[PDB]
Amino acid sequence: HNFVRKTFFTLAFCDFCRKLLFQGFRCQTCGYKFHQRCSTEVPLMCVRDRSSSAPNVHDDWEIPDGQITVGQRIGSGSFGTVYKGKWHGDVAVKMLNVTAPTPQQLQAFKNEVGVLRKTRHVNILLFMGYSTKPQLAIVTQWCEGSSLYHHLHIIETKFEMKKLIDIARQTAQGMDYLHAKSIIHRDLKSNNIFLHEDLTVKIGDFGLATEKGSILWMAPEVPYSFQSDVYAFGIVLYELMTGQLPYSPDLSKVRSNCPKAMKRLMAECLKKKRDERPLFPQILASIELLARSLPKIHRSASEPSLNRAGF
Amino acid sequence: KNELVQKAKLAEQAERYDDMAACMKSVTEQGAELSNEERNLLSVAYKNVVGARRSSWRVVSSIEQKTEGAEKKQQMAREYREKIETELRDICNDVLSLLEKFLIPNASQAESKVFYLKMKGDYYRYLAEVAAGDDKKGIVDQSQQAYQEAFEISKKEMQPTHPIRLGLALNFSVFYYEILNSPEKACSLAKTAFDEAIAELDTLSEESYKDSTLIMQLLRDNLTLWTS
Amino acid sequence: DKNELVQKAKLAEQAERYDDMAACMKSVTEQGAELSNEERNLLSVAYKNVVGARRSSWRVVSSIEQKTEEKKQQMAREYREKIETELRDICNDVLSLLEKFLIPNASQAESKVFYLKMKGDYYRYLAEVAAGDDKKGIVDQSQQAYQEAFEISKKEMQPTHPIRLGLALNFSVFYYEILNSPEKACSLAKTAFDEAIAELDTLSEESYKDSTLIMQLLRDNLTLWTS
Ligand SMILES: O=C(c1c(F)ccc(NS(=O)(=O)N2CC[C@H](F)C2)c1F)c1c[nH]c2ncc(-c3cnc(C4CC4)nc3)cc12
Repeated sequence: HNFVRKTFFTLAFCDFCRKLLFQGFRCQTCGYKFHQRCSTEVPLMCVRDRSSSAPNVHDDWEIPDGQITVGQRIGSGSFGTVYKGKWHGDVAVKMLNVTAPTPQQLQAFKNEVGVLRKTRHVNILLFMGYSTKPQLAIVTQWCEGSSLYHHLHIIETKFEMKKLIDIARQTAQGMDYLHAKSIIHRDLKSNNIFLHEDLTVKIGDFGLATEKGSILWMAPEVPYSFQSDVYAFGIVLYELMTGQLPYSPDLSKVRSNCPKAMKRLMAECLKKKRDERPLFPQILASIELLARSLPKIHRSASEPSLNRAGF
Repeated sequence: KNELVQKAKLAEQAERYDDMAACMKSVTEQGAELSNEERNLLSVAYKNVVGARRSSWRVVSSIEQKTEGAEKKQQMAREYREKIETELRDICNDVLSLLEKFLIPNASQAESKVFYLKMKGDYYRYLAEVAAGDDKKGIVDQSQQAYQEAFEISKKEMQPTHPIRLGLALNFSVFYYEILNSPEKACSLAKTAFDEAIAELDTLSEESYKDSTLIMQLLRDNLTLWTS
Repeated sequence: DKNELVQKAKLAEQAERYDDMAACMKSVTEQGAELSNEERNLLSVAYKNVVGARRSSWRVVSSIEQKTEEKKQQMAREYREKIETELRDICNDVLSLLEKFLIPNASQAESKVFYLKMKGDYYRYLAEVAAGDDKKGIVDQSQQAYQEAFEISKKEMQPTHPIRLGLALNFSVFYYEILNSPEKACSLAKTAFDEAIAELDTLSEESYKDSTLIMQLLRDNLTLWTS
């Protein structure tokens, strides 16, 4: 490594302890950052504390039977099936298996509706209602663009590097909200990610919290924790950058034009132990650092300055 | 004038804050109340212009107080520090005169007043680190009046989880710990604001979940540090 | 006095404020005496960061205009010119300093390569900004200086030397990025990597971890260029 003094505006989080960072060093090769306090213990295999202040800032739900038109079975699994339909316009329907639940199951369904009507983040799939009369179902918005899994393997080749990163940015910006609401999305996968219009990502399959072919996206420890979701997000990154499917994944497969800042970000998320992994508030921060540096440090490498720091 | 607003937006992306601030100041001089977007630009502009000097001063002052005995060297560092401080002072004074001349006099709603007053309470806490002698006490007293005044309006008009209120507790609590050297008086203010937002957590909203949850991490970080 | 100004410049190294760092070293050079190697880096890094700020800023404002294409862009245009008119002044002051004071009194091997390579860079930085006709006049000058240093260096410097590889790295980038000659640039770097590694032990403990960094810079450029 070769480091330099750096004072950070906007936001940053030390790569060692990951607390808010305002004045420290960084590595010019990879962009690593750290406080002076923890500099003495920074790894070298390159492949009087003070206080911090304020940083900068930038029943009617139910649907009676027969109102919803039912189309063709798009897919089935878990404990239900998905159909396209029309109800006040285009809609999608998850038909759960049970038609005559027990009161305990119904109340569990009642609580889930109580939760699912509160979440209204842009990067999650909009909730439109439910129905118990014909069968247990939840009505959502319909996204024309198929799952992200369909856009890498069936129709593909339509992703620039900037757009490729932006998809993993909105994936974390939507899963940060699911952690700020204390919901663990157990089964994140590229097939649970959708693209509505002009590529606006939407996350799904996080419902059925009360009740709650996937081998690739299952975490090694999968068993459930916030750390487990980070690994699943790590695997989604691998498919994006490499353009392939997983199978550790070979990081070398990544494109040439993706900077090493993303190389290190992905490596952390795929860390074997739960503890070492970052959390989504920080992942969403580095990826917005990695996104501010595309229109700025696109180049063929020049000459760096000699090491101007010693620890 | 929107030309100034976009010029500042251009300047922020280019990362030229000394030019960004010169634009937002020209907006504030026009006598109209800033929107909550223009208002949040004036905060980012000046907190980066000052944040540079605070960083320069905190390193020069540590170069001094080191290598004891080398009088000729320690004479050079000493004279350099006081050059930074005068430049640092000129910024804080410009901010404070800007608050008290245009913004605070015309802050109608509670949200704005709790906002501008906290700024006033912040820029005096910056001078209290630079000044010395009777002037330090003359400044530190002036800071407390602004922090206290905003705190009263916040307790009454704004929700527990609102980031503006939840940040006034963070900056005010620090002022008790560092400037006044009163850990217990700081901890009580920190713990009180922390729990009130935890109790009424579900009032959190899509437009403020990330901003508010960050400050609660900063607020919790200081508590553990102080109690360490 | 010179010794005083070196300290007053290393006070801006730490705690940044590189605009003050430039003023100290600039006056140091005007004395006419030859700068020591340590005193030579301070003038290098003092300007490396003053221009590096406008280079980065100019790129961002450039990407914005290309994306908006419109009174918004009509104003964003004049702001890009504002950064450009600063890069011109910073480059001119280094070149005049190099031409009038440093280069004439070099009188040593490593010094001659250093100043000419530096003269080469600060002409290239004008190419990235200048228009067609001005680019051609600027592009030629960056090559004469680069070539002239390219001659002295290969004659006199060791097989491995940070200044030797640093000139090959910057000269190839000039070909690939300014002259659009990818194979012309590819060969230059390829030989530099081969020659240096063939005799890597010519380095020593004081600079091997300094030169080895440039070798990774050369290898990565080829990998990007081979793709
Ligand atoms: O699958 C669901 C769905 C659902 F309908 C209801 C519930 C849940 N889960 S939930 O209850 O957890 N949920 C969390 C947020 C929400 F509020 C409730 C679902 F996952 C879809 C919703 N809209 C969609 N649009 C398009 C596609 C689609 C497109 N292309 C293909 C390719 C094969 C061709 N296959 C499928 C799938 C859905």
